[PDB]
This record gives sequence, structure tokens and C-alpha cells, in this order.
Amino acid sequence: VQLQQSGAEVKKPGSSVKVSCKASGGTFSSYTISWVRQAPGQGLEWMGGITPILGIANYAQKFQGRVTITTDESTSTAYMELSSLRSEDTAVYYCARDTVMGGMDVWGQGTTVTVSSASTKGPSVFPLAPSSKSTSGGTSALGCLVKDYFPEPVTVSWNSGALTSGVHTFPAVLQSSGLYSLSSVVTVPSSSLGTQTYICNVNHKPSNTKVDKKVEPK
Amino acid sequence: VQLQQSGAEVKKPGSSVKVSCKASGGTFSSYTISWVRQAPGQGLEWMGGITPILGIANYAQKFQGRVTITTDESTSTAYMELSSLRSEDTAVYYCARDTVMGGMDVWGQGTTVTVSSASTKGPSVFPLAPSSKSTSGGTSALGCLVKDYFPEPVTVSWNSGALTSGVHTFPAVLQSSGLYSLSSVVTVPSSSLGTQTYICNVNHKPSNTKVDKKVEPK
Amino acid sequence: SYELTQPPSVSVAPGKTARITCGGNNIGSKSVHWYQQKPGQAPVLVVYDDSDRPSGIPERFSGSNSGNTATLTISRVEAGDEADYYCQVWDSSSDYVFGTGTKVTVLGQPKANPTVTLFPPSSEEFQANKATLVCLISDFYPGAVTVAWKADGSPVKAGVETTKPSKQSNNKYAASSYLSLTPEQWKSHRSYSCQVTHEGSTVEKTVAPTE
Amino acid sequence: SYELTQPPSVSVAPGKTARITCGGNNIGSKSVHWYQQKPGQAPVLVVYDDSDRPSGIPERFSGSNSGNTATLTISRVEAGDEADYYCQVWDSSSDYVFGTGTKVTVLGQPKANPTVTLFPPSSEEFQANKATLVCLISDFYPGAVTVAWKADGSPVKAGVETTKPSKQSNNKYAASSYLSLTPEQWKSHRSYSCQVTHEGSTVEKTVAPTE
Repeated sequence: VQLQQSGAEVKKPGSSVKVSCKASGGTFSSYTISWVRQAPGQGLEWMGGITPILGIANYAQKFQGRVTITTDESTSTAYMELSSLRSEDTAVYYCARDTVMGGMDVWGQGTTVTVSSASTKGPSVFPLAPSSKSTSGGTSALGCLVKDYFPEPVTVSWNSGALTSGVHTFPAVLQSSGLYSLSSVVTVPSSSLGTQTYICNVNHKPSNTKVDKKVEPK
Repeated sequence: VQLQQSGAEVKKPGSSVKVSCKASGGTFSSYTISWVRQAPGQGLEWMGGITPILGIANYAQKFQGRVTITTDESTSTAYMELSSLRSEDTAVYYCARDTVMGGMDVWGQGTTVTVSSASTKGPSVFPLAPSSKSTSGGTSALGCLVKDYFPEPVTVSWNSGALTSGVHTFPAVLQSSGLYSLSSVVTVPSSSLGTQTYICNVNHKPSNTKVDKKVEPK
Repeated sequence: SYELTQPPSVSVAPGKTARITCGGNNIGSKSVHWYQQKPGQAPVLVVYDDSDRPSGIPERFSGSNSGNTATLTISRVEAGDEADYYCQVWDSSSDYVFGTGTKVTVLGQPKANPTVTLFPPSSEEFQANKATLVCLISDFYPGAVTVAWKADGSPVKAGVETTKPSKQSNNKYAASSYLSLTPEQWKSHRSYSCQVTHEGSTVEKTVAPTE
Repeated sequence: SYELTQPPSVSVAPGKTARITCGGNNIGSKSVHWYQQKPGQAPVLVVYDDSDRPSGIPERFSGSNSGNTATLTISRVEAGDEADYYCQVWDSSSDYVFGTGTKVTVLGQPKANPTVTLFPPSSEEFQANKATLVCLISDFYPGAVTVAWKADGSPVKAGVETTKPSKQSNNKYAASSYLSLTPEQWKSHRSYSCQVTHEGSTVEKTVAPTE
């Protein structure tokens, strides 16, 4: 079958979050469902589990006290609620069906939960102009700095999607300020500089912000 | 009548606290009970209120969301539950009976709730040795530094309570370390120095700790 | 919200009359309540609904309200009247609002100059990498001072902690101040000093890792 | 708790056989489970109960366990086998334990030296009192590098932020690094540099507030 999880959560420290895991078939039958989590670039950590047909739940020492794994009447959905959220709770939370021997065969798509003391902020977009010299004789690189936005994510395109080849938009960086930054660059013929206009189109739905930045030669 | 509140609370940031207010007579009757708090050295701040005979409660903008004022079945007790505690929630919390015109007749003794990320710590006791020279020709000052303990309070006496006159035990200071420190001194005849032994007796029940520190001349 | 302003301090001599004001926008419209709160104790209703005295409150406590200024008056001042006083009103726009408060000092005692004792760190503390200097200020009146630390003569920014003055058993005040640092710093200076300023005057004590 | 140890990296050439080990105290007694996790995706059980392959997993994935070392073998390695692999056991003392994990790099591409582009701050950013230098590193393989910044020649501690390398549309890797600062600092130095170390080789680019 399949496990369907709830959508991404953005939470302030101290509050709590509650995630959902729906059995595709409509129930979890006699299975035991576990909640495992994974922080950015980190390994997999088991948090606890529940067996909906028995109303019994386990918990890992480390979360005992802050977690609560419940289920609804129909036992068609398992819930995971983490309390007193910390920046350290920022991770992707999965649910999975346990195996008889101790493994987990079915996993959900996961739910992202970000914990930040920051509030939603549209992006400031600065240009990464191409050097007056040039970049690599023949080709040239210009870009966009999508600075200090929150939460994620932002999408970037160039010249409204026309310019695709030679493009790369980097992953975001989480600064101490608690805000997100990212860059997107493109390599173009050094000759086009001056006759061809270049614009990065930035969109950050969380803030209903849309920026079309023009990147000109320094 | 009288309002009896529950004891002091020590909490870690992110957790929640729930305080009690019992009506002396057995019920709050048709009264409306408020919950006011006061931070150290700060003024009075109204938090909300409840009318037990109506099961209705108000809240102040500032707390709406983190507070919950309830009552038990017998409506003989009103509760105040604060969530996602911050260092800033450290104050004394009172309950009071509202009057018809908008004031408050009866107040409880109050409940102290301290919010700190620190864990209980017995005190370190250092001597405040009298100067090799002397203090005030004739009399002399000597004391004890009760440093880095948690939570409050500590009590201090001298020579098992015999030495009373000339003694002053100061209020505590809350260092950035999150720990508490206090001093207690006594003025004694400069001649007794060397022939009379001076010991400050320190007790900090929170950590089942008792210290008898002897203070000798520098 | 609404706002109740109150003078931060009101000092009066015993027997004389003390007037504590409370300002607010047309506070005269609202029902004004005054609370009395002494150290370690809870608030006590002394005057309510502009000028009513609950049973148990002395006649000396009279209240009035008109315009944008409500006033709490205490005649024939008594030492027992010394305390913090707050005004409060119910504002359908802010619910319950409390004034900023006014400490009422009954000046029934002459001015007292502070005695200052500065203790150097005890070596014992060094074993915990700490080195605390303790400055105990005592026997002063009224209860208000400002402490300042120095190292070899220049001011000290980091490491200071001072308690608000409170009453000694003899009805005078006392205060304490700490200068936290490492054993290295302590031993690296020629000397340190604790400066106490009171009623316009200054007393300074000094210690040196040497003597 | 219990503990599962895993080599952090295992690079193998396509077609060759890859062996990923997992170590634990008498892990041979326990039932070993192996999961595969590709970027952005959720884990996938590939081998369970020491050596069983769930329907859908290629036979190339063989599993073994004995002693204090459990081993996951992938024969005839395919670029599609590149992923992070995690071993896991049920421990009545630790419940569910996961290994540290191993990134398996299928080296089906020659070494690629990084291209480095360093953009000076946009004066526009100055109006936000900020000044960010952006160092973009592209076209390298394998995806592992280390960035270092300098100011007028000496290293820079504060203000750096670097992303882990990730795959470009062309199957090579790219990464970015940032040096955050004020417009004053920026203008006050003769130059700044971004140095990239890849497979024992160093590439460094420089910019100056002047040029």
C-alpha cells in the first residue's frame, strides 16, 4: 500500500507541531507504524511508533516527554506531535510500516518541519554582474543573488524560461540571521553582453513576491 | 473571603506551567476572577480572567494564544496555564476577585514561577575575609559569598544562630550564567578576630545541601 | 491599549500630606482604583471607584478624579504608608490597565551616608577559574545609589551585577555589587575599585592583588 | 543505546563490485536491514533480515551478517546505485538503531577540476548596509571540495557560509560560498580571495574594491 503524509510546517520555537500519516488502503490493519526523522545532511533517527489496532505506542528515550503518537477513531491515520520545538527539531519527518523482523518496508514521502524564530520575508534580489574583463574567453557568467528570504522555497528562471542551457540555481544557505539566501547563475556567450538583456525571474509564494531582476554588465 | 494559590514553580523554557487559585469559601459564586502577574521590580499586568459560574473567560491581546484560564467541575478552583515559557515569563502570578466597578478586592498571596534553562545546583560558599588591616577601627566586617546556586532560595545564619546583631544577608543576583549568587555579612569587634571563630551556616533545600563555612582573617 | 502614567517617586515627611497622581486620557470618565503593595506582599485595594475606601483602610487615604488626572492623597503621612502605589482603571478597549506605579518614601529618618566594604577575591575561588570581587554598601538612607567599578583607574564594562537596595534590620539600606572575572585578570592589574554614589556624594574603596 | 558504525564513503567504478560494511556488537545475532536513499527522496528497503531482497530490488544487492560486522554488497555497480545506504537493526535495548550511513559514489566519469567565479558586492546591496561576495564553484567531480576566504591575503573567520555541493544538469557538481560583511570592510581592504581545494588541487580567484 502507501503512506500519505501532511504538508510542510513552519514553526516558531517553543510551539508544537503535529504531523499526519494516512494509510492508502484506509486503515493500518494490524501493522505497527513508526515515525523516523532526518535533519539536514543528517542520518535517520527513530522517534517512536504506534500499533493503531491496539492503541499502544512506544517512544525513544530522547523524545519521551515531548512526543505523542496518536491515531484517529477509524485508525486510518497516525499522528506525530512534537512539543517545545527547537531549531534542532528542524528536519524531515517520515512515517513507515514496521516489518515482522524489525525493518521498515513502506515509507511516506515525508513532511518538512522548519523551526525558526524568524517571520515570513520576501527576497531582496541583487545582480551578479559579469566582469568588465569577461569570464572565460568566449563564454561568460552572470547571475542573481536571492538574498534573505523566509521561509523556503524560491524558484528561479531566466528570461522567462527562454534561457535554459548554461543555468544552475544553487541550494540555499541558512545564515545566522535565520534567513535564507541562494544564487542562480548562467553562462552565456561573452559577445551577447551588451546586446542581449538578461533577467532572472524570482518567485517566493510564501510572501506573494515576484521579482524580475535585470543583470547588466558592470 | 480569601484566595489560596499554589506553590512556586521552576520551569525550563519552552514548557508550560499551570497555577491554582482556590476560593476560601469553597466556590467563586457569581464572581469573576482575574489573573495578574508581576515581573521582578516590574509593575502589575493583567493577563485575563474567568467567571466560573458562566464558564466564560477573557484574555489580554498580549497572551491570547499562550494562556488558558479554566476551572474545575465544582468551580471551586481557577487555573492559569501559560505555555511556551520564556525567561520573560519569570514573575509572580496572582489571582484576584473583580469588583463591580472594575477593580480587584481580594488577591491571593501569589505564585512564583521562575523560567530558566538551568538545572538545580548546590551552592559554592566562599569567604569574605576581614582585611589584614581592619575595617572600621573598633568594629570589623567579614562574610560569606554564596555563589552559583539554583533555584532559589538559600538561607544563611551565623555561628548556628548565636550571632544575630550586625548581620545582613543581601538579596540574590541572577547572573547571565542563569545561576544565583548572594552574600551575607556581619560586623564584629576588630579584637574578636583571631580569638573568635566565625562560621556562616548555609542551607539550600532544593539540592539537599548544607554548608558550614568558616571565615578566617586574611 | 490605554495608558496610566504615574510619577516614579514621591518622598514625603511624616505627618505631611502626600499626593500621588495618575494621568490618562479623560481618566476622569473611568472608575479609578488605587492599590498599595509593600515588599514581599501582594497588592491591597485602598481606594476604589474614584474615592471609596474599603473597610479597613484609614480615612487618611482620600481619592479624587477629574479631567485627565486622577489623584490619590494620603494625609498625616505614616511610616506604615511607605509602599508602592498603583492606579488602575477598566478600559473596555484595554480591559484592565495598571499605572506605572509610584514608590512613596516616608522620610522619617535623616540622610545616611553609605559605608562601603570591598573584598578581594579569595584564592579558593580561583580553583573554579573564578575571581569575584564583592562590594557591600550599607547603612545608607534613603535607599538609592549607583555603583561603578574600575580597574587600574579605568571603568569596567563586563562582569558587573548589582542588587537593588533593600532595608537592613536597622531600617537603613544596604546594597551589594559584584565584579566577575578570571584569576588572570585579577592578578594582572595593579588594583580595582568600587565607587558608590549616594545623594550627590561619592565613596570609593580600592583593593590590589598585592596588599 | 546500541551503535552501528559505517564507513562514511565508498566510491566504486561502474561494473565493479561495491561492499558497504556495518559494524556492531554481535550484530550477527540481530536482524540486519539496509535502506537506500537518493537525494530528495525517502529511504527504500533494499535488503532485509540479513539477506532477503524485497520484490523490486535487483539481485545485484546481496546481504550478509556474521560476527560484529554486517555487509551489504552491490555487484555490477550501476550509476543508478549511487545513493546513501543505511544499515539498521532492532535492539530491544535501543529499539530501532540506524547506522551512520555511507555515501556510495559510482565513479562513472573522469575527474573534473572546478571552475571558480567570484563576484564582488553590488553597490545596490550597500543600501541595506550589507556587502556580500559570492563565490560560485562549478563543473567539478567528484563532488567534494573545501572553500577558504582571505582578506588582503590573511584568512577570514567571520561571515562565511558554504553550501554542500550538489549535481548540475550536466551531472557534474557545483557549490557556492558567501562572505558577508559591511560596505566599510569591503572598501577598506585592497582585495579579497576565494580559494577552492579539490582533489588535492587548489584554485583561487581574487577581487578588489578598486578594479
